[PDB]
Amino acid sequence: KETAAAKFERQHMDSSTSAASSSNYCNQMMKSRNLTKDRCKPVNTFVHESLADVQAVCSQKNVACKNGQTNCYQSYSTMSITDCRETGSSKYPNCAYKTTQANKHIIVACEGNPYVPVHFDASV
Ligand SMILES: Nc1ncnc2c1ncn2[C@@H]1O[C@H](COP(=O)(O)O)[C@@H](O)[C@H]1OP(=O)(O)O
Repeated sequence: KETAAAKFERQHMDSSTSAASSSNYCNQMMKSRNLTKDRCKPVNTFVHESLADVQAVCSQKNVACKNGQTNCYQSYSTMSITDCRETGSSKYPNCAYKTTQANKHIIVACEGNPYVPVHFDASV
């Protein structure tokens, strides 16, 4: 019975590397976090900041979500992240990804009580 909050941590939190993602980081992470079990999740971002810092974004700059909902929040500070994008030759169940490190502001959707991140919307 994985909560939405728990799912966000599994899909998007990676506080352990401080940001040193190898060219194979996404290939390994997308697999270890069970994001290529049913299919190849096209794109996914991992955040290498502390959990408290990412949770704090829910009290930061309120912005519109891409889907039009109003519960998205942009971090005031830039954060260490890694973007994973499926390559053009990626073939299930052998999903392949391009790993790209960056330092950008994250935009997350928040829900619940406590009010915590439940979806990763974008980086800017
Ligand atoms: N039930 C939902 N309500 C709102 N946003 C969603 C929901 N499920 C997924 N998302 C988010 O919508 C976008 C597209 O998702 P998908 O690829 O699964 O269709 C992603 O940012 C995803 O965030 P996340 O993957 O963090 O949940």
